[PDB]
Amino acid sequence: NNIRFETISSKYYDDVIEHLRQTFFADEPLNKAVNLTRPGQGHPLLEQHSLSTLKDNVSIMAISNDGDIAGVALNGILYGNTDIEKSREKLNEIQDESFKKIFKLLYEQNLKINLFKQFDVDKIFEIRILSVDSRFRGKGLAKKLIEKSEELALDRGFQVMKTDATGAFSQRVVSSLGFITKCEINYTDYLDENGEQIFVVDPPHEKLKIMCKVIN
Repeated sequence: NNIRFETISSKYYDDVIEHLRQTFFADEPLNKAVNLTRPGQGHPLLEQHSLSTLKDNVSIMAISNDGDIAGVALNGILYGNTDIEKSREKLNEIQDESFKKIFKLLYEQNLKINLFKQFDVDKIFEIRILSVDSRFRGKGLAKKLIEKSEELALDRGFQVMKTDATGAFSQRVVSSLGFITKCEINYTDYLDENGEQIFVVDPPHEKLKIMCKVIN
């Protein structure tokens, strides 16, 4: 099209969450592996998290001439001084078994690195969701969304960006933009206390990679 990129404001939150319900949530490798939701259905915890993220006012949408959401990068701000009981309490608090499996894997992997210390920063710009509507694929929008995200991050004074990339496509995009893998795990190697694979994921997804880029 003539696609436009904009920071996502509150008037677009509903439109964005609907885009996710329709195009993203059920297709995400881990969500799909544990049958977290169904196409179009959404999920209260996923949506609560996405709304909280949106309110950080650093997310980007690609929007078409007729105002359709072509794609989004939902980005959040992580602080180095955030309490370390925060996550491990919620891990205990969740009633959704499947969601808890996902939360647990991401928490565990994040324990293995400390980017705040590694790069001496008090805040990090986190790419949380990268999503492009099938109608709009092949236009390079995923990569452009991350490029615009970096532009905004730099403008807002960030020096480090981070993403916990669960899928192969987003991994390829961020790799192509200079992100480096700091931590990784193969889904086939991640087993429960009873010995079976916790996430059986569809090809081409193979690994969870925690990836980062120094931008300033």
